[PDB]
Amino acid sequence: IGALEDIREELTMAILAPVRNPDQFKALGLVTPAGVLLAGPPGCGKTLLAKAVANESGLNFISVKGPELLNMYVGESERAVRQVFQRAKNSAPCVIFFDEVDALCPSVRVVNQLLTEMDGLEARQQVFIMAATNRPDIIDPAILRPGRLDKTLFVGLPPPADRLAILKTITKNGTKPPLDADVNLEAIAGDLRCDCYTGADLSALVREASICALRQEMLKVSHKHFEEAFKKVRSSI
Repeated sequence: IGALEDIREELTMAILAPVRNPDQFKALGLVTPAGVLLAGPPGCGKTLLAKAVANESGLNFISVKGPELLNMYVGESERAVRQVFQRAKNSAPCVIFFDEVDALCPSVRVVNQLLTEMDGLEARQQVFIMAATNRPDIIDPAILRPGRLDKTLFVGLPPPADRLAILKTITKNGTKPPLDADVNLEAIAGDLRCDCYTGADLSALVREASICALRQEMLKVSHKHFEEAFKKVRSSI
């Protein structure tokens, strides 16, 4: 275990522990932060581990792409910010992922609306931010100040436990793609060639195996597919 176990603990202490033990939580002087910052090179599985942790805890997940939110310059951007926080509150417990939070926080007012909405959040509301960047030294240190995205989590090469978690999310626990009984994800995650794997190679491993399964038909994903997929992992990471 590596980054998975860290992301797991930060969610429980902001969406499970404060609701389940309010008198104990508020007695230790604990205050839920708006979110966490995921930092590391792209393709390491920041998004997949965020979705993995939400799933296993029975939480909702709402994504936001940093460059996509520049739809209406200053305009509908702030209204979208406001809607994503609103959407998350109606579908609580929910996690609001700000993918590529950098360069969105390098408009000088959307940072204030992001800080507004983050400061506007309470533990009762059961909403947890997860932001992602490849360069934390470039983001606004305002969004990183205590109460906001105060705990930074570094995501590097996933250890064997993070790989099975990533695989249980990509395959949606062997339902999308549907896996047959001969496929043991725990054996795939612990494989020799997976020890150097990024989140992207795991993501490509499932695609390639699924592509094999769709290519043969021209439905389930077999160990044979995963075997042929390892010979085809030409992931950009």
